[PDB]
Formats: sequence, C-alpha cells, structure tokens
Amino acid sequence: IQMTQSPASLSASLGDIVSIECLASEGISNNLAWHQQKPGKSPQLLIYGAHSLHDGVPSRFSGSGSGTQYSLKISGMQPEDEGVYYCQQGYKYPITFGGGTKLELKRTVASVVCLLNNFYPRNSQESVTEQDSKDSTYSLSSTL
Amino acid sequence: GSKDIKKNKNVTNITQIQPQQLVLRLRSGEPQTFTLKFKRAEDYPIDLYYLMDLSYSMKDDLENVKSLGTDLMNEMRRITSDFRIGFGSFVEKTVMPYISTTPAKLRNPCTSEQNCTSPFSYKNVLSLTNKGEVFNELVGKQRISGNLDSPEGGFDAIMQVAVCGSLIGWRNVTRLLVFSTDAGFHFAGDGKLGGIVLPNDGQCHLENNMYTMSHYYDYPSIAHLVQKLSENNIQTIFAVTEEFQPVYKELKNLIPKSAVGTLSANSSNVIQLIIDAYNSLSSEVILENGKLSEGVTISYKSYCKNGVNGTGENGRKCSNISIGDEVQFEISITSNSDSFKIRPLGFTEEVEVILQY
Amino acid sequence: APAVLSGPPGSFFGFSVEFYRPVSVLVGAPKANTSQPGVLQGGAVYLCQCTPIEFDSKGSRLLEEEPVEYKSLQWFGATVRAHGSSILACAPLYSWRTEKEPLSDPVGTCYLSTDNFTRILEYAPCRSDFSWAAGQGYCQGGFSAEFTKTGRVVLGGPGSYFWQGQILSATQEQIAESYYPEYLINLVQGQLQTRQASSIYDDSYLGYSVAVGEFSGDDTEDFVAGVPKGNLTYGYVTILNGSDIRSLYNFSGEQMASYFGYAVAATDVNGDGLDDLLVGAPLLMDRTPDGRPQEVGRVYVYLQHPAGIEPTPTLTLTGHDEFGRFGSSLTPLGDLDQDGYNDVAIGAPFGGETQQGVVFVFPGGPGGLGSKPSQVLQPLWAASHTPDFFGSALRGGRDLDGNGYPDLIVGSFGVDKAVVYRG
Amino acid sequence: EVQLQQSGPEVGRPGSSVKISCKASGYTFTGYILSWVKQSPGQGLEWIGWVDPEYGSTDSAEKFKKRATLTADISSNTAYIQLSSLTSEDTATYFCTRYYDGYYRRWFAYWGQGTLVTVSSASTKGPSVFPLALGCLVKDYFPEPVFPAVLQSSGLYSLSSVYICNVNHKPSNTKVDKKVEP
Repeated sequence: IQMTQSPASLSASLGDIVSIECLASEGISNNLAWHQQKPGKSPQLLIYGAHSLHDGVPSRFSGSGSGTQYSLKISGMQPEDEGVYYCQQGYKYPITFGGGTKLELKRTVASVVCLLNNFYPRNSQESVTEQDSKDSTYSLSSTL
Repeated sequence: GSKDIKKNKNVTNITQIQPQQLVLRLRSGEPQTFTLKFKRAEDYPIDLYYLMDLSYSMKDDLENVKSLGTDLMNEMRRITSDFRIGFGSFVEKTVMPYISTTPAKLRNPCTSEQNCTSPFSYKNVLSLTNKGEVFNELVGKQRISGNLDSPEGGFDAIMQVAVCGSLIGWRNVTRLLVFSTDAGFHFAGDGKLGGIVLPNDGQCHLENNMYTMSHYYDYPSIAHLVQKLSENNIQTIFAVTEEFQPVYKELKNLIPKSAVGTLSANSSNVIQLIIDAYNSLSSEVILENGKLSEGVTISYKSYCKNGVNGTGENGRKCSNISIGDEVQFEISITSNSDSFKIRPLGFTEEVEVILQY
Repeated sequence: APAVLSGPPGSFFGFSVEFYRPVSVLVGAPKANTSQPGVLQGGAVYLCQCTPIEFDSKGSRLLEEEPVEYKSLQWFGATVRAHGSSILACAPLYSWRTEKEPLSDPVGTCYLSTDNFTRILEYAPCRSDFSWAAGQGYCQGGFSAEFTKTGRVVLGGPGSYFWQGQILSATQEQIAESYYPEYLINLVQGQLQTRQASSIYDDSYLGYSVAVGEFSGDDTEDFVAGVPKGNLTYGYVTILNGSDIRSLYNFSGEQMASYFGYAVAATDVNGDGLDDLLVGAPLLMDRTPDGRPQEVGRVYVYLQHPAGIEPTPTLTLTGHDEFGRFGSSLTPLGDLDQDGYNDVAIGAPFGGETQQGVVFVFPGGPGGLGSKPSQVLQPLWAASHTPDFFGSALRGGRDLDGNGYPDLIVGSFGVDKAVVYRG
Repeated sequence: EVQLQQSGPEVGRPGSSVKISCKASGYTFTGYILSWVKQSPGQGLEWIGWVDPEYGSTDSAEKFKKRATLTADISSNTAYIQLSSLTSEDTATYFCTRYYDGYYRRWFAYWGQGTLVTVSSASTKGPSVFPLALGCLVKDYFPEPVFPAVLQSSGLYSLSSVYICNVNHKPSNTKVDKKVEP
C-alpha cells in the first residue's frame, strides 16, 4: 500500500473549497486519516475514520469516501489553514503516508547582508521562512 | 399470571435485546410468552482469540496466520467499532506416545531435517489487546513444533484460553475463538495412551504464559469444551481443512454457536472463513435458557425476517437477521423466587427473567 | 455386607484388576518406583514386609553403557490379565530401545508367566521388525487384552499402524515354542493378527478395548475390539472370527467423538445361547430439554440374531447422571439375580453427586440389556481432592469363594483400592 | 490533555547509539501502543516502528528492524529508541506518537514536541555572532537550537535573524548579547 495523495501542492483563494484525494493501493475499508503539519511544530490530527472530525478542528474540514477512494474537503480556507497535509493509512504494515500537500493560501502578487522582502512567488544555500499569518510574505537573506 | 416487564430499556436505535429484564408470574400450564425484540445493534464490540495448531502440518499455515491481526480488524471494521485480537498456540501433550521421549527427539519431535521446538500443550502467545501489531509480531516470533500422531491436542488449549478470563484479557463483549486445525483432534480418553488419566479440570493453569500442566491434565471432552465455551460467551469458529470437513462439520452440530469452514492447505481463506462464520453467527441467535429446570421449561417460537417461524429448537433460532433487523421471540416459559439469566449465546448483554409464579 | 478392601496408596495402584481360581488379584501400579537398577518409576504388578512379585527381577537390559530398553516410566502393569496359571502383565509404555536404532517406541511388553511364575516369557508381539508405529512400534501391546477359554492370548495395541489398532492372538504353546529370550525379537509362528488396513483407517484406536465371545457359531471365541476413533471419529466396534481373524462385522456409532469403543464387552445378554455386543461411550454428550449440552452417556447393545448381528443397536441404554462418563468400563457379570439372564457392569469415573462414581448394573430381559441399572453400587469411602476413579478399570463374571453366585472386582485407582461384591 | 514530553535535542556520533526518551503523560502508557515516526528536515513522515509497554514486543519496518532497537520502560512511563549504528544522514526529528485508541483507528492523533537529534562528528561550539557593525547573524555554531538554521559544508549550523538580540544556547551555555547596530 502506497498512498500517492493528490495534489503535490496547491494554492487557492480565501474561502475557496478544495478537495484533496488520497487513493489507496487497495480498498482500506475506511482506514484513512488526515494530519496537518504547521512549520516547526508537531502534526495535528484532522480527520479520523475517513469521515469523522477530530476535536478542536474547525468544522470546515470534512472527510468522505469508502473502499479505495477518499476525499479531504475544506469548506473555505483561512490563514490559519497553512500546513502540509498527510493522509495516513491503517490497513497493512508498515504504515504509509502521502507526499504532503503544501496548503499555502495565495494573495495579491507582490559582513553586509542583503535583505529581500515581499517577493511572490520565488556555495551556500539559503532557506526562506514560511509565510506569516499577518500579511503572508516571504523574505530571503543571503550572505556573500 | 403476568409478564410484569421491568427495566425494559427500549432497544438502541447498547441494548440489543428488550426487555433487558422482566418477572413472569405463573406455573402449571404457564404459556407466558414475552416477545424478546432482538435488534442486532450495529457496532457492538467484539473480542477475538485465534487458537492455532502448531504441529508440523501447520508450518505453512502459520506463515499465513502471521499477518492476521491487522487484516481481521481491517475486515471486522465494517461490523464493529471496538475490536481486539489475541493469539494462542498448541501442539500436543509433552509425553509419550504422542511424542517420542528419546533425548535426541525431545528437543526436535519431528524428523532430524525438520527443525522443531520441543512439544508444548498450550502457550498463551498474546493476551487480548487492541494492538493487532503485537498479535502479528508475537505470532511471527512463534516457532513451529511437532508431534507423532495425526490428531492434535487443541482441546486443552481451547479450555485454557476460555478459563483464563483475566490473563487472556476477555472483556464484556462478544468473544470469538477461531480454532484452526488441519488434522483431527484429541479429546478425553485420548490421554489414556500416555498415562494421563486426570482430565482437564477447567481452571487457569497458565504459568509464564505456558500451560505447564500438560503431563498432569488430559484433553477435555467435547461436552466440557462446549460448557466452557458457552459459559464464557465464546463463539467458536472451527476453521479446519477439507479432509476433515466431514469431521468438524458434524462437530459444529453439537457445539452451540459454531460455524465450521474449509481452508486450503495453508489456511489462505481463514479471514473470509471468519467473516462468513460470524455473519452466520450474528444472523443467528441461539437464546439460552441459561440454566433453569425442575419447574421451568422454555418453548421458543421465533418470527424472523421473510416470515419464517420456527418451533422448538428451530424456534430458539433465528436466521437472516440483517443489520438492525428486529426479530420477535415468542419465548414461552411453561414452568411445571428465583431470577435466572436468559442470554443470546455469544452476548454478554442479557435479559433477566424472574419466575415468581 | 460390602467387602471394602484397600491397596498401597501413592503408587498408581488400582489401574486394573483380574480373577483367579486354580485367589489372586493382579493389580498394576504403573507409576511405581521399582527395585530394578537404573529404572525410574517403571511400574509393577502387585500380589500382596510386603513386596510385589518381581516379574523380571533383573533391571533394564543393556545394549550389546546405554540400556537396550527404557524401563523408566514404562507404565508396566497398566493392563494385567490372567487365565489359569498364566499372567499377561503388559507395559503399554514400555519403550524398548530398538537394537537397530535408538527408539523410545512403547511396543508394549507382556511377561507371560506360566505355571505360577516358574518361567517368565518375554512375550512382546508388537516388538518385532515393524517399529515407529509404521508397524507395531508405538502399538503399546497390552494397552488392552483378554483371554479366551482355551488359554489363547489376545492382545490389543491401539497404536499399531499409526494408531489404527490391531488384535494380536497366539496361544501359550506357540509362545513357548518360539520362546528364546536371547533375542529380543521373537517371531511367533501361527499368530492370528488383524491385517494392516488402509490409511483411511488410521487413528482408529482398534483394540483400545478388547472383549471375547462367540458370534459365528464356529465353536471358537470371536474377538471383539473397540475402535473408538474409527469411522470419522464416530467410533465402531468390529468383530473377528476366532479361527482366523478376518472381518466378520462392523458397527458404526451414533454420535461424534463419543469414544464408541472406550470399553467393550461380549456376553449372552439375551440368554439364547448367542453372545451379544456391548459398547460404551463415556463422551456421549446430549442436550437437555433446556438446550444446555451436557454429557449423560449411553451404552449401545448390538444384539446378535441367528441370521447375524443387526447393524443398528437393539437398545442404547442411557445414563441420567450429569457428566458421569457412563460407558467407561464394561465387563460381563453373568447371572447376578439367578434368572438365566446375563448382566453387565459399567463404571462412572466422574459421576455421582460428589464425583464418586456409581457402578451401574443392568438387569436382564427379552430385549437384551436394560436401560436403567436395577442395582446401584457406590464407593463407600468419603470423597477427597483426588478423584475416586471408581470404575475406570473393572473385571468380573467369575466366582472367587465358591459361594454359588458370581462376584465382581472393582479397580479404583483414584484412591488405589478395590471392592468385591457377592450375591 | 494527552502530552508527550520528549527529551531535548540529542547529539550522537556516526556509529554510536542515542537513546531518545518520550515521557508520556495524560494516558495509560502501558495500555496504548507508542510508535516512532521519523521525519527528516524537509521530508515527510516515515513510520519507524512501534513499542509495546504491556508485553514488551516491538516490530519495525524493514528499514528499522535491525537498526532502531525500540524499548519502553513501564515504571517511568518513558519509551526509548536506540539508534544503533548511527549515520550522519539520519539527522532528523523523531516523534513519539499515540494511536487514536488503536484497533483500525491507527491514526497518529498525538505527537510529541519532536526530538531534533543532530548526529554529526562535531563537538559543541560557541555561537559566533558577527553583525555588520538590521539584525544579528549567527554563523558556525553547534548544536541547534538557539529563518531556520541551514547546515553548510563547514559542519556547523548557521542561521540569519532580521533592542539587543540575545542568542541563547541551552547546551553550550555561551549566552551572547550583541546590540543590533549598523
């Protein structure tokens, strides 16, 4: 069982409904869950039993499907919805996961250290922090 | 006389049987019938124990049983919301003539080429847990063993699994015991050959998860096995091969709440066997008179789905009970101060009958 | 006035009984430590400073270092039979080390005494070239046995041919002529034994019990041998011709795993000059009217008619006791009440209110055996933790004191005692 | 509230063994299976295996059956994972996770704070903060933690930060307070 959950990554407008599918290699009999990965934090359970809602999760999240095909439907997004979403199976062993969907909400297109700010999209390799919950910008700093 | 129904909590849209209590009140010629509206409640918890033959004939069967805990749960998901699995092992009693007591062959009861663990009557490999992974791992760690005669000592293992409620880990749910063999079965009297004359007393003789009292106790009779399986709400699924299908098929006729099934040489269809057998069992309801006599006789008239109505032993049985299907049991205590227990076998959920007459 | 006797406790005494009238009860204690050097709990047969008669005084034989036959835990004396001046104390778990290869095969070894132990013949017919239970290796010759009226030795090894079972038969004369203890394998000539059947008859336990009686009018005693696990574990009881064993009849059982052949008998229950078959099923479960499946037991009686023996039991008398294992030890009693109508005894190991065990005795009648035991016999001692086992090994049908009526001897190895009863 | 308090970020050498703890609180430690879900920085979740405090049995994937010796201590409600024969390629975050009651509900409901072990052949090094004189730049420091830190070919961590900045160091205890100046 290998879950090639679709899509690899996506971006949608505020309040838009999106379905994320996790097709299993075999009928798992509603043995599918969903997790959300905030940056620098532990993943949190969202959907259990392929339909049910975990406690503390906003009701916009919903689970459906049976047999092999399942869907993670989000009834409108918010800045709080950013994260990497993994579908987890519980049919065989070892446990399998999805590739992870980067649910990054979109917005209007935007020694000495050179600072770069407000760009969208995008020897030594430089990392970029995740978008902030206030204005959703990306900044880069490179040392040269 | 009167039904005097009390504590009849209505069957859940968990009570599967209403009334859950009543006190009937008359004696000679009493036909007091109380309709037991039995509604098969969806998602009622199930505990399962897979007792497996570990003689050399099931060396290949054990490989298929290796990955069973996760699979059986994955399949009973659609029938219950809370399920557990445990495992036990049995080969044969650890004495002659069922094995050769030579120093060389006591370590390896099978041939020299076939490596085998020293014989053991029963070993509780795993106690009931909601973790099928522990089932799979502890089953894989089990090593094949062997004996000498074709029949195998599984009845002492069945009794040991039944009696040790706390150690095995039985809950107050429906209990299933998938007793898997490919050869015949030893029983009471088969122990006289080895000088094992005291029968299985029916107690918990499990020390360090090992039935070390093989040499002292005999295999139980089928009657005693029936008593211990029914009294502990355990529905046996005699998963046996086709060569002994005309054997265990007759065996199921005596053992209540059983459903025999056929497997391949490697028990490949054991999960489908369990599912179909439990579909037969759940769609069945053998109400028990519990134990009452000398002043009580219960006649039964079931009215199940599709309008089929049984009488007597047939009336004690229903068939084709779908999910949530309501059946009516014209349970007539004829009698001819005491509170006895009416139980659908395999169900801890109970109705209480008091014949105050 | 019941004569309550006792035996040596704590030695597995009481595992069998016998008769004597040349006066002697040969009771075996198969888990008794012996005086044989290097032998651990071989077992012995007792006729009792009280000492049993050493059937073979010398210890375990040695291979021509390692002994050539494991007398340790040989269970010697489990089944002891006697006819006249002959004793057939056998060791069902006598695992002799085959001189060819080291094997712990309980071939079973009977020490055939003659003329009051003046010569002890090591008669082990299952100890032959056939071993491993592929032949007579695990046969356990002497697990059950019997004697005809001519002194012919009849043995039943329920382990022969992969526990298919077989009936051995040779007289004293052939045993003596073929007797040569210098070789441990004595091929006795002219020995009538059941031929090896097909593998579909495996695990049938033929000879688990052994009885004798006339069933074909051939003037010779015809062998009855219980087969409690034959016929797809239903159990049958075959009858064999005395002059040559052959195959006279078969009689299938009427329930599964009831052990149709745990004990058998053969006696003129109908009193017409023709012996009749009786079988016991100690595992005969039977659902009560409450729907609760509880063993009560019944005994199948195949009456013999002049045209032959009907395949259906003319009567299957039933036990009422709860879990009594009724049908554990059948043995003819003869004319108990002096009406010319032979009776039969039967023992309940775990029956009775306090797990004592009633020995049920049925009256005679036109239909053969009765269905409700006219006389009820129970052990006299108080119950203890260990089971009474009163009726797990019994013999009877002869007279001991010559009082004019037949008696019976009960072997109760739960407390290692015995009781005799007279009319 | 079920919480899984793990040990601090461990440091191990290639070939040595590290013992990551998981002090499980808020639930019956023995009654629930405890699994380890390795998560490399920037990668997904890979199920290492599982421990069982009740009967002591452990089962891992084919990649962790011989390497990660999983174990649990019943008395202390703490589970350990022994990274026998470590490799510098396994510098990652190791989660101890609890199933959602188990049975078929094998969902990882609860996750620990994460033990970002840094398996490398470099000892603890002081944080070298050298700004232009707006923010404080941290270069050539070991180990994490104090823009996520990115490891370079020099073998030491380095991160950028954009009032006096106070870069802390729990292991090294080399507190540095550099005033943000042009």
